[PDB]
Amino acid sequence: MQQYLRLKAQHPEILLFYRMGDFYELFYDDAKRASQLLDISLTPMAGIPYHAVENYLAKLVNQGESVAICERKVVRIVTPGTISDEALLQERQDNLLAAIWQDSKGFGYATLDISSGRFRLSEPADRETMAAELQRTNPAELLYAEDFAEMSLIEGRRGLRRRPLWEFEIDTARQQLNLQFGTRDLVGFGVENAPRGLCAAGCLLQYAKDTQRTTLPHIRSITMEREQDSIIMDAATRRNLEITQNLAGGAENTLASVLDCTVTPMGSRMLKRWLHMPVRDTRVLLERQQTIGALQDFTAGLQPVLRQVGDLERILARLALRTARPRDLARMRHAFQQLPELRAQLETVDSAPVQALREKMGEFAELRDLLERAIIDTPPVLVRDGGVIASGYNEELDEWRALALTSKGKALALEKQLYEELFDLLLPHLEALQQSASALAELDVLVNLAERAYTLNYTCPTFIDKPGIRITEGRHPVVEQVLNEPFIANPLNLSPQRRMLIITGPNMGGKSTYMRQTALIALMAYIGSYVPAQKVEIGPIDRIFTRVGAADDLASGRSTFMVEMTETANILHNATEYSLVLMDEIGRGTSTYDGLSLAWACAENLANKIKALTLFATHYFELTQLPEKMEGVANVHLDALEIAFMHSVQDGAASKSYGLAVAALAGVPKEVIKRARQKLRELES
Amino acid sequence: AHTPMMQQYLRLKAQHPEILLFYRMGDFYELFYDDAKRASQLLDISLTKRGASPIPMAGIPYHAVENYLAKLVNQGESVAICEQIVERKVVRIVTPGTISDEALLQERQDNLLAAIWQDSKGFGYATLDISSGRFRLSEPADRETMAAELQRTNPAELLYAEDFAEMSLIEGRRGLRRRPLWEFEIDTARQQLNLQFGTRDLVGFGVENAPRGLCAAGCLLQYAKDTQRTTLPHIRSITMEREQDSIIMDAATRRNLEITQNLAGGAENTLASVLDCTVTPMGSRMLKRWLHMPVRDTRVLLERQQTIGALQDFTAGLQPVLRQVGDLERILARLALRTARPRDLARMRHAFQQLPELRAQLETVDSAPVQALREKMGEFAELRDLLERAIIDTPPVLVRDGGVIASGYNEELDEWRALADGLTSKGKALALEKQLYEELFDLLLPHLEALQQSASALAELDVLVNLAERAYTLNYTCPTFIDKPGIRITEGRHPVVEQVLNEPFIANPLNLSPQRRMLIITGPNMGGKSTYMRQTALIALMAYIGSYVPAQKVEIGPIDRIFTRVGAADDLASGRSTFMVEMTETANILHNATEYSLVLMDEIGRGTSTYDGLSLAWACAENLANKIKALTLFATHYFELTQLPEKMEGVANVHLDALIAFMHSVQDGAASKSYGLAVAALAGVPKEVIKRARQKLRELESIS
Ligand SMILES: Nc1ncnc2c1ncn2[C@@H]1O[C@H](COP(=O)(O)OP(=O)(O)OP(=O)(O)O)[C@@H](O)[C@H]1O
Ligand SMILES: Nc1ncnc2c1ncn2[C@@H]1O[C@H](COP(=O)(O)OP(=O)(O)O)[C@@H](O)[C@H]1O
Ligand SMILES: [Mg+2]
Ligand SMILES: [Mg+2]
Repeated sequence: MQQYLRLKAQHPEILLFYRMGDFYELFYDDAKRASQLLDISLTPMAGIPYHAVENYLAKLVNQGESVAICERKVVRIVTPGTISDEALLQERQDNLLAAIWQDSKGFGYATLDISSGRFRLSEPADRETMAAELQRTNPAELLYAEDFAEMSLIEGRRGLRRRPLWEFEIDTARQQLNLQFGTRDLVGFGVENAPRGLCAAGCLLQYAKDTQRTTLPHIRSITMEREQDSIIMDAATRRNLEITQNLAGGAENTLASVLDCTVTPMGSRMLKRWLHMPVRDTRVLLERQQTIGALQDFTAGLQPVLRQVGDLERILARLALRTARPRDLARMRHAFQQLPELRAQLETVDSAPVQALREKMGEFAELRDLLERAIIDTPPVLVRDGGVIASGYNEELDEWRALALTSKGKALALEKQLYEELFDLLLPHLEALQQSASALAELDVLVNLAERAYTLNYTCPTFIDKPGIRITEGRHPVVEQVLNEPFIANPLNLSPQRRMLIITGPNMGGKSTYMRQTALIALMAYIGSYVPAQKVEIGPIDRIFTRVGAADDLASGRSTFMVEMTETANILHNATEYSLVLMDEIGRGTSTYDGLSLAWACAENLANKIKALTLFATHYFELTQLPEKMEGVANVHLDALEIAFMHSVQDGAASKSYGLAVAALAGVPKEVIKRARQKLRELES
Repeated sequence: AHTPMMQQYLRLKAQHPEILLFYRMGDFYELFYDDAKRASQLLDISLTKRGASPIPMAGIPYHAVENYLAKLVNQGESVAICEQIVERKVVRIVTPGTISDEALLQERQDNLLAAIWQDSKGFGYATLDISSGRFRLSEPADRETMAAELQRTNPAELLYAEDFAEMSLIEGRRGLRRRPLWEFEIDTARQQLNLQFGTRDLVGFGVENAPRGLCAAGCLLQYAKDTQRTTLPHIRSITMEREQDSIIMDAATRRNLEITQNLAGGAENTLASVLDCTVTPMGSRMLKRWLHMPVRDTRVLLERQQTIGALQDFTAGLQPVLRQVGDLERILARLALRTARPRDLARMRHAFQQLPELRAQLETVDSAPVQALREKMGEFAELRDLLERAIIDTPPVLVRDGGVIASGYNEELDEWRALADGLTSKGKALALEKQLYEELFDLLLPHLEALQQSASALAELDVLVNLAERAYTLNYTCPTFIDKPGIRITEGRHPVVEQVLNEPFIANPLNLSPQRRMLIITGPNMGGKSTYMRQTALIALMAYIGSYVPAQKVEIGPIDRIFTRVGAADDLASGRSTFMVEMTETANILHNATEYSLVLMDEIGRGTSTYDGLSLAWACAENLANKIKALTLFATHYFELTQLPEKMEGVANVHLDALIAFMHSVQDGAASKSYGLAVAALAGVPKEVIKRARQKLRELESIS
């Protein structure tokens, strides 16, 4: 098997499936590794059946192992982060391939999603910023330089690939990006000025082309992300707020669950991206609020029609690579048929953004006519053994079928030839189809947000020039849905005159909920959707900081005081007058004298020098003295009556938080409580 | 009104009112009317319409049916599949609780179908595994006990009474099915179980005495029988479970110890990750079950400890041969239900070939338990012989069109295959092949009782060989048992932290006795106090599973229950603040504690005003030592608590120390300072902030 060895030499570290007869067979060391990973029988030869190759590949991709498929040439390389096929891919989640580079100046980062074609680059300078980017992106595959100095960040990620220095060279990168984009200058894209990002991008493009083994028609643009453009949240802040996953790792009880009712899969993925990155620019937000208001009345008619369209973004990418299935094309014909009705309903409503969206969608009538002649309504799964081309598209194919094994073979050859030509006719308009899919996806997200607003009484928010937040009748999006009992509503007022509020309250009195609600409303205003309150006035916000969830991590090697203290440090170092900080009790883990001393100091610094908008929850009642000392801090108290909880914020400072009464509600035995009351009376005495 | 074919669909739908029906027409499975609309939303499929007396139609192809079924099962939706015999009958119902097919199932996880029945006397519960054949019964009288049992079992599908009072426990669970009261009947249940297990009385099983359990079990067996649509040969026994037999762990305790999943829901950094590297899938699941339930009886543990010692030398030879056997338990269940694919029969031939070599290595080793495991496994040479003649080494995936039968298993099939090689002959060859495949199922069925026993032994051997290899690599030692409850540990190391820490791990000894039941542990922050308390619990659970333990020598007294109160969390859904979640856990310990139990408590009184927290802790400690009299480890940062041992009998103070550089050594005495500000500086708090904090602490102490 010298031929296997020579091909293996080309790809030494990647498992190779060699197609012999009807099976793909690994050999030698690869067979041993495969038998352990896929539980196959190690006869050294290990075999995978041709029909179920996708199922096995899915297991290897989850593991992170690259596979090379050989039909002799290697047609393609399948890797985590570079997969276009439906079975490996996830309906409501996306795969990102990333490259990281380190220079003396700083870090360079690039991310490409193969199916959407979205290419983004950035240059994080601090070590901390790179970590936050790595977490939000969650790249499936990371390509890194051999000399990377800090390998602490890269080791956790799955599918790491080590890269040689020559690939990251800047001069080759500028030339390569220019050829694919087709622009002599990257100045129009805006990526020409920053060298480190371009180096990472050149490597990513080179690797992607190598794995795909074909031209990439879909990628036509590159973009740069900057800190001024979006609100910044550290990974700890993101997890505590539970935007897409709860603290225990589950889908339910999340802001996404309340707001995601989208009919199409592409809408769902897009909503999550919008939720993760709040957009600071007021102009895009104003257009979004207006489109939502216009379509609120017509939402019911549009939701059934949109569902039929389905996800087209993925289908277009498969068409670009010429791997599209017969079923994929048929789903597209159905989507085109839905486009005329959508346009008619959209024409009646009159608003400038909505009309533009209607124009972007298009009708593509000529293409639909071609598909209706070209494809049968029920399509056989395999083109290789299928009657996918319908009768009447081609006179010759019909003649061969009527003549009907030479006739069958000729017909089969003709059918495949016609199928390939079909890709060619559809290719000239591929940019137009790609533009439409983006427009339809935006519509689904916007219609869904409108329906939710009507059902749950949401209200549009108003932006202001100075940074401040004012709310009337505020209701938490998640807790209100969960509690059967009526959710009491709490107002909020924050201004440069009153930046900080110290919330002191009885246990189980609603203090944590009030703080989580304020942050969640601000994230919603900046995604441009409606806010659950009677009136919202919101200023500019650069960053959101949350210190609400307490845990100690063994993998981190950190105790609970340590995890809490690390988070306080990030806030003190990176806070800005624009950012909003909400924090829970400080020094809970350690002894009382130390905890009070540390908390008084952190609060004084945040009010006096950082000047950020802040909400502070304290069980230490000495801290209520601090608002008197410093301007810009005020006291607000949640209230409860004995025990029954009012759940309503009032001005003033709470005293005598009750723990023993809460313990009785918990079920602690009465005799234990009786001794405790006696002990407490002694301690106070 | 409707067309005649449409009428036939309507009649079948009438039989099954609330479950989606896949009607197979031509090469596609089609759903109609309301079913089509629901399927299109759930399976993301098109909703075309065909016109007859405006019919909604949704279609899925035959090849992708398996992929589609998986999506519905994970969702929790039952599907009924109908194939035309002309008349059509529902061949099977696929439901979340019972799955026999490989794709829907997970290799290292198992599916439990459960029934809960409620009566004034007490709750009744039963659980059935469709693949293992394991049937278990229970009667947990307390509401708390039922909830903990439900969490450990985690049933995929739960069947409940229409009038069940405690709907909340049922709420929050996937797959709930409401059931009519007539099915949960005691007199009928006794008759049904007796027919299935072949016993006139249930006394031998020991389930005859329990009335509530019998009713729940009767509903489960009947439901399983209908969904499958065939006799279930594999279930052969029902076993009562009792509180005395196994150590009892509350649901919060299992999460804090992180035996199989971490606080954030991930496999990494768990005791199972450190202790599990088992070659076979069946072994991995068995170890997880053993880890969840620790066996109180000393005699079973002693047989296990001996086996681990005997095979430590021979583990390297045994590990490769075991991997080749792989999973046979699941393959056996499919053979019993007659749903097995041609590949599964070929996989079986491979495992039988591995049994002879394994026996030779085992024979030389001379230990009484080891010899017993070897005899149970058997060789099964005859089964291997017929399988080898029957199947080609490479087997085509589909029986319907296949060369799966090898030449010579049947002379007649060979004659047809040759004639076809030389449609009518090909069809006859295919028809004969299907008949032969069914006959092969019949030949293997009589030996099913033996094969099931063999599979259990191989799974047991694999857990044991893996435990022995791990013991040599990480230097584990066997523990010893004493009649009076007590804990004696020398040079103990936490299993998980030591593996993940690059630096060397300091080792700490421990002594707990009836004379000194409660130890109060006080130390500086980042000083190792929490790791030590977790270390004691993990060694105890490992001793009771019979594995070697990570310490130089361990002496252990009997323990009825383990209580863990560590970690801080709040549940927005259950509407409890952190202080309440902690207090609910403390209340469970005070109410259910016994002298034999072990209590580990971490920082009780956090999350509330200091005076209140201290008072609650003083009372909880005093009550536990004076009345409950259980072994207690109490981590704390309140230094008033250290004065208590002088006041009461059985209480001692032990302190971890650090000079900040952390020594990490446990020594007798009480530690005065927690050193919080210095730990903050290590974290990265800005120096100016630390300097202000130091000034404040000095001011507070000076005033006092
Ligand atoms: N015996 C030991 N040898 C080496 N390292 C140890 C030892 N004990 C603990 N450590 C390390 O020290 C760290 C202390 O963790 P742990 O959470 O137990 O401290 P702690 O006392 O709980 O701190 P805090 O009270 O501030 O939460 C752990 O991450 C562990 O890795
Ligand atoms: N405004 C409110 N109206 C109704 N229920 C509320 C309100 N605020 C909080 N709750 C409920 O009270 C519980 C306790 O509030 P929480 O803030 O968690 O306690 P704590 O203030 O001690 O942190 C929450 O789980 C929530 O379900
Ligand atoms: Mg809270
Ligand atoms: Mg701790």
